[PDB]
Amino acid sequence: SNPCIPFFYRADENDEVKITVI
Amino acid sequence: GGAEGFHLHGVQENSPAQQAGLEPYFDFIITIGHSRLNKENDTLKALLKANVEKPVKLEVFNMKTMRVREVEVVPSNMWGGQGLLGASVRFCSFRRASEQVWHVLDVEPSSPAALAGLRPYTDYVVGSDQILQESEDFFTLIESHEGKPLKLMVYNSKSDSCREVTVTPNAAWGGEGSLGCGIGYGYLHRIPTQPP
Repeated sequence: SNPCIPFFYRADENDEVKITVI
Repeated sequence: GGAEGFHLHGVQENSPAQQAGLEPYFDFIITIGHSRLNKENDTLKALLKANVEKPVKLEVFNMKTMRVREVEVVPSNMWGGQGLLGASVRFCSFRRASEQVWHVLDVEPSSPAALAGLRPYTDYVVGSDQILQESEDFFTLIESHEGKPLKLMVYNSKSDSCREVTVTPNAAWGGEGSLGCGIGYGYLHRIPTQPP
């Protein structure tokens, strides 16, 4: 499965989009 | 503090976040107690843990109302899912965030858009499983998926709910464009702001 990414999200310094569970 | 905060990507069922009405996509957590969350550090996690099983005040900015509200949450180890709030977040800016949606206008019958179930004037495309590189936009994606399925998140203003939509752009579908719907971008083409 692969996550829905809002269009305003931008990749990180590693071309990753990490989402955190809190 | 400023325009940055923790965007609410998702919330788990039966979580403290869900219990408190934190809304995926539309909410950004911007403060906990007196602490303004304007830097990507451990403060939010650290304070939820130091207050576990106790009520904690969050301030939360919502795009659909465009207002900051206060929300009480009770972080907990006891509710059976992952995390103390049961929420998925990403440090982000809410300053221009609501600008990055694309409004479905008229939809032609038999078009790619129609086959996908895009709904005229009430659908807003808000995301994808594809990550936009800087200076890319929704049209970038349509253009690079000729004959390929593209998975989109879509918010509907009439049902007030989000759903997943798959569209296969097709320049040879017979009519104009590769979608066969109009798309709006700009001031009158964002998610309607709700009085609530």
